[PDB]
Amino acid sequence: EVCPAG
Amino acid sequence: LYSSSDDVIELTPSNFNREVIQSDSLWLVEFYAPWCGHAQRLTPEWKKAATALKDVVKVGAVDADKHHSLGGQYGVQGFPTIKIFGSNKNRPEDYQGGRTGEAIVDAALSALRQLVKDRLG
Ligand SMILES: [K+]
Ligand SMILES: [K+]
Repeated sequence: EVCPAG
Repeated sequence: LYSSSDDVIELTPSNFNREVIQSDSLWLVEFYAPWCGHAQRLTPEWKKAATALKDVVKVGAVDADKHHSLGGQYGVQGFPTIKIFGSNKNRPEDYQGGRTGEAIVDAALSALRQLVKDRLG
């Protein structure tokens, strides 16, 4: 449900 | 993802304290990155919520990829992250409900009921 931040 | 043609308020670090922190309004703020598939999916529902909530609840979005500082300030470790800013603008809670327009609006109204009932007491 989410894209990890960099 | 958003533009002047919608009711989503674009929130940069160059207006955040002003638009959000120093505001008596209930605020919903989406922290996103435009390359993130889960954030893209949410875009239409977010616009629908902002429009439904026009003049009732303020609805914002922060590109927390382009502005990672602000993203970091609120511990955003993923996109999209949705924060709700109630009475106390320094304890914004995280929304983990559905991502449909209706789910967002339902959460928005619940939080709003609380802000107003806080005002009353
Ligand atoms: K806009
Ligand atoms: K979005």
